[PDB]
Amino acid sequence: MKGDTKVINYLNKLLGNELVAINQYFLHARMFKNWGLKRLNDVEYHESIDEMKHADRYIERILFLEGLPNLQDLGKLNIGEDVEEMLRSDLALELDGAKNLREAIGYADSVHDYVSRDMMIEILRDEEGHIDWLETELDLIQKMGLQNYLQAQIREEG
Amino acid sequence: MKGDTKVINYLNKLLGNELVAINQYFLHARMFKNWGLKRLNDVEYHESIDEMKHADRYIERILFLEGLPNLQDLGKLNIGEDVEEMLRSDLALELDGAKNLREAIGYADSVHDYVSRDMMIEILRDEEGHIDWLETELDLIQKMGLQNYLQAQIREEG
Amino acid sequence: MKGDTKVINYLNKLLGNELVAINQYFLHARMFKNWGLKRLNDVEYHESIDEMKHADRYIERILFLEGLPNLQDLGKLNIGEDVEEMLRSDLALELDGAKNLREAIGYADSVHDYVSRDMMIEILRDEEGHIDWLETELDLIQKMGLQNYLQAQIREEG
Amino acid sequence: MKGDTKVINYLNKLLGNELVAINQYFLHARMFKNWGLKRLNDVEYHESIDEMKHADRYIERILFLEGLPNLQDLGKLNIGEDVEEMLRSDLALELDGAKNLREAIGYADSVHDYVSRDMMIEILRDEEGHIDWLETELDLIQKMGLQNYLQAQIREEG
Amino acid sequence: MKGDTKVINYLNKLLGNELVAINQYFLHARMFKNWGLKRLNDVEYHESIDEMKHADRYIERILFLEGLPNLQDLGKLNIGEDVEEMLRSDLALELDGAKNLREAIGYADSVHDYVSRDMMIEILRDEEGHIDWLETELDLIQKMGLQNYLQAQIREEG
Amino acid sequence: MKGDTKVINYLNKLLGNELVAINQYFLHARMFKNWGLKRLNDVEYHESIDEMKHADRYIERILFLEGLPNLQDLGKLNIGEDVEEMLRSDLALELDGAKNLREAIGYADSVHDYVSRDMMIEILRDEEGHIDWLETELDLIQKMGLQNYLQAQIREEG
Amino acid sequence: MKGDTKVINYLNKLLGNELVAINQYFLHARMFKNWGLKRLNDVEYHESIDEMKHADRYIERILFLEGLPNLQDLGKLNIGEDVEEMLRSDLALELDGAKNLREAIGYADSVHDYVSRDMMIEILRDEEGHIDWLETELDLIQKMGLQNYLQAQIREEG
Ligand code: HEM
Ligand code: HEM
Ligand code: HEM
Ligand code: HEM
Ligand SMILES: [Fe+3]
Ligand SMILES: [Fe+3]
Ligand SMILES: [Fe+3]
Ligand SMILES: [Fe+3]
Ligand SMILES: [Fe+3]
Ligand SMILES: [Fe+3]
Ligand SMILES: [Fe+3]
Ligand SMILES: [Fe+3]
Ligand SMILES: [Fe+3]
Ligand SMILES: [Fe+3]
Ligand SMILES: [Fe+3]
Ligand SMILES: [Fe+3]
Ligand SMILES: [Fe+3]
Ligand SMILES: [Fe+3]
Repeated sequence: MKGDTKVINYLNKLLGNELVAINQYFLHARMFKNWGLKRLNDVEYHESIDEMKHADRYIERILFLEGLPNLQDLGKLNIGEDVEEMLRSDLALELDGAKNLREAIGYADSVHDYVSRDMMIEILRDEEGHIDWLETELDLIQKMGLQNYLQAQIREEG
Repeated sequence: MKGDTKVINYLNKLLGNELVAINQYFLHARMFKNWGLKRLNDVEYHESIDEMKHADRYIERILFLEGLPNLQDLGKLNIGEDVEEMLRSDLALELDGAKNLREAIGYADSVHDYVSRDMMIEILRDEEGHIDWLETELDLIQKMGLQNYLQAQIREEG
Repeated sequence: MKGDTKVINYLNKLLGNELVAINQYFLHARMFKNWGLKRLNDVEYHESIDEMKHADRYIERILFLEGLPNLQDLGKLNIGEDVEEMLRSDLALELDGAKNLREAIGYADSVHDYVSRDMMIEILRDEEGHIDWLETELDLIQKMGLQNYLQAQIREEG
Repeated sequence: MKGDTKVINYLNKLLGNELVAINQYFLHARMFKNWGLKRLNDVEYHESIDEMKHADRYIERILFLEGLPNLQDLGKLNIGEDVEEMLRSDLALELDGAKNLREAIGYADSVHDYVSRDMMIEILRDEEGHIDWLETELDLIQKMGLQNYLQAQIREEG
Repeated sequence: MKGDTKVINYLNKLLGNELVAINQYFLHARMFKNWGLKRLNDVEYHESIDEMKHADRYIERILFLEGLPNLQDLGKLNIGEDVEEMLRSDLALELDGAKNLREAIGYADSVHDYVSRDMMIEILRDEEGHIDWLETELDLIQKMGLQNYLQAQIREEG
Repeated sequence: MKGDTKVINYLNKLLGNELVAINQYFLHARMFKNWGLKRLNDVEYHESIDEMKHADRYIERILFLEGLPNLQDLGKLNIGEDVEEMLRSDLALELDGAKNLREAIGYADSVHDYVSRDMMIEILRDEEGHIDWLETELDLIQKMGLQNYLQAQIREEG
Repeated sequence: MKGDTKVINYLNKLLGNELVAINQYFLHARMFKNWGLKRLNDVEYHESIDEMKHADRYIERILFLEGLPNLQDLGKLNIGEDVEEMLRSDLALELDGAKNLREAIGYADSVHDYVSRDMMIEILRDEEGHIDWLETELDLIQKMGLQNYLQAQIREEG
């Protein structure tokens, strides 16, 4: 079904966001794993998979809309060589993505692409979940100090 | 069954106590949850529910006694913006409630409202449980430091 | 995540609505129970619990949004000393709440707080359920007369 | 298999009858449901589905007979704004349908379309079931009064 | 609960759309079945049932909104005497329905009938599913030719 | 129980029809099987068995009616050396049988042998099933071509 | 454990190969899915996941070797707007990857990085599997024609 060009563009933009998150989240995860921070690996890993699913949703939607998914262009990744830096990177990435989503959502509404709008709101709902988690962890680092915090990541959370 | 006016008054007073505890305990719980202190959330939550049950007991008793439950008037809540402050608030709230209970109990005895008396003693038994827990937790914060204590609240206690 | 001030205000307003419903619905329930109207007790009770859940959703959202939940200020409760009066009170309360919701929803949309918007729409969906139920019951009182209607409430609906 | 034109015509006529019943029965059902008359909703609903099945039988038979099912032309629906009026409408609708069936059956016999005849007799058997139920219900309203009758429709019949 | 007149009108319009789809989808299904195209029968049948459910949702909503469902007026059906023609008819019907939905949705938003809006978006979500399916099938007819395509419909898809 | 002579005669005539169908259907089946057309073998086989059952019904009825079943006289079989020819043979055979049935049925009615009549109508119901299937298959051969059609007969239809 | 720089470089190169395959394979998959070619979707999807796993193996190895995984730089993707073109693209991609692997393997051997060598040989073993499948499929398109081939991709292979 032919979709709005501007909409399809937003979709690809959003898809681009996910593609970046996938890679960042995944690398961070294995870095945590490499460092022996199992708890953190599990989390990041999971979040990474969620972005993979969000991306799949985007790709399928664009395709349905008879558009062309853009997986070629990859945005800048901001790794970080320490736990807090990494969490702060993700956070920043998430905040930006949310920013784009809200813009895209408002647009879909005006062009009456309600099915795309709803999809994005669902994804936004998820993103805000990643946001909360990341902020809460960052706050804990500060509250209990890094050494205790890291001690808390060595074992998998049952 | 027509009950003693003075008794029904004590009941409503006690009910008022519970109504305040419900809200305080519940807010504190979600605040802990928001902060990532699962263990603390679970506890506060549970205690909050206990208050809700106590209140139900009160409401039903007053109604049986052909009185009028008072849910309109809500006492002052003392939140607190930090773990210890919050626990200290609850503690203070609990101590006061107990104080009222003892007064109410002694009164019910004199007016021969033994069934109300026994109910209140049961509830008192519970409250003192809340008291012990609270004191114990406050003592622990002091004993191991806040950073270790907080670190201990992150995971739910299986 | 820092949220829109105006939004957080609406949230607390809505939370205030629920807090009132919780108390009204709960008292009415036990009043019905006291009167031997099991069917009615079960219903009101259930509805009361739903408002408790709606309130929890509000509290957590405000907290996430780095705002301050308001459980201190309690609106006016309108009890009623008879079945129909009570149902009419609830109805009125529900209608007002819905009115506020629609206002809040429209606002969240404009400020692009889509996740809050969606939450509220879900809650609205529920509220309208309470509305339908209450109207339908009120219509039946009139249609079969009070004596038959009350006869219909003595036993729990399987 | 090429069928008798006149027969196929009767079939479509009968199909038309069913199409009307489907809509009437279904609307009445939801109206009852809307009014809180569960027992009545269940019944009407069920009857509505039966009509849908009858229609399917008709459609398939006409098609087999290499004819053209007529779903375009919809007869007059007679709703009714009250329980008895609605039941009386259905009754009237059913009586007419039966009238047509008998005519169609007698005709199929003469043209030797025995397989169509038998099908219709089966359907007739069903319709007369709808008839009995309807009459019985109308008689009951009269016998116990509308208020008692309505009171009896609130709960689903286990 | 009294609803917006204009909204109720859109609802009935949408209901009218479904009523047409029900009949078209159902007839096409049995036509496919008559032709020995099981796979196609199953699909159309299923889709037909979905429109029946969508219609039920509409009817109940209008009723709740204290409006009058319109099942009397039936739109034009466009059958088609061949597989592709039939699929193209459905497609066209679906596209139009979606067109109406988007209009209705945008309107409900402005009048603040958020619960109706959300319902419609859900239904729209479904409709677009029918759309995708129908386009994909039409594309396959062209890609593998009719004779192979029909060969592919004789057996039920497990 | 002594039955009408003329009726018993029709019965034997009908029995004769079945005896021919049994042999034709069975031979065709194994021919299909021999050719590797499993799907077709299964079908023909099944149909062949149905004829066998029909015959049993006839034999038992005639015997009950104190008549003499005629299994000695076997009508002309029309095999055919190709799929379509075979299906066309069966079709012709079925059409004739139906023709006889209708005649027999009408007769049983006049002589008041209602139990025989009903039996025959049941059997007729079955035969028309064989008819539909046969026509449908012949239509498909034409529609998709013989090569695609044959390709579709190789595997058993699960 | 500090690893050979040149080795780590090969690893990242190989990782880069996988990153490209992930995206290409995944997009192709959903494109097939969008087109209704389930069988093809399942395959591509699976292959896409394999690439994801291979990449994970690479990332973890580089990290262990105290190197820096490179997920930022994404090679050129060659989509293709038709089934054969897509399969040919993948094939080409796979052939190149294998080419790099063999080079990397031979190198690891000389530098005595046997554990990396073995890992790569395992991955190579997998890739050659992807290769065979691809060639086989391309050969089949040619052998049976595209129309028959496509017809064979519609249903998932149980
Ligand atoms: C601060 C406002 C309140 C909040 C946020 C709240 C919240 C809750 C929640 C979330 C539940 C669990 C619901 C479920 O999962 O099914 C619950 C249960 C309950 N609440 Fe409340 N509540 C509040 C006030 C009250 C009041 C005033 C009463 C009246 C005494 C009350 C009585 C109850 C009862 C009887 C239960 C059921 C516990 C059980 O299952 O045994 N609540 N509440
Ligand atoms: C007034 C319009 C109609 C409405 C509102 C309606 C509604 C429904 C609903 C809600 C169901 C149950 C679906 C489920 O839960 O899976 C159903 C089933 C069904 N309907 Fe309809 N329908 C309508 C018209 C028709 C027509 C015209 C036909 C064609 C004869 C038809 C044929 C069927 C059939 C065959 C079933 C399946 C029953 C079974 O499971 O055996 N309906 N309908
Ligand atoms: C042309 C000669 C016939 C052949 C080659 C034939 C073949 C068969 C075969 C292979 C079976 C399945 C046996 C099994 O696997 O259990 C069967 C079943 C049967 N046959 Fe025949 N048959 C013939 C004639 C007849 C006749 C003349 C009758 C009498 C009416 C008859 C009545 C039956 C019955 C009642 C069954 C059991 C059906 C069931 O499974 O419920 N057959 N036949
Ligand atoms: C083109 C971008 C990508 C897409 C669209 C994508 C998509 C997916 C999807 C949909 C799943 C299944 C999720 C589930 O159902 O739970 C998955 C699994 C997975 N992905 Fe990705 N992915 C992409 C890139 C990557 C990358 C770069 C990596 C890093 C090497 C990766 C690693 C994984 C892993 C390890 C799994 C789990 C497989 C298992 O369960 O064993 N993915 N992917
Ligand atoms: Fe995401
Ligand atoms: Fe995210
Ligand atoms: Fe208490
Ligand atoms: Fe307490
Ligand atoms: Fe609520
Ligand atoms: Fe409510
Ligand atoms: Fe009927
Ligand atoms: Fe009927
Ligand atoms: Fe629909
Ligand atoms: Fe549709
Ligand atoms: Fe037979
Ligand atoms: Fe036969
Ligand atoms: Fe690989
Ligand atoms: Fe590969």
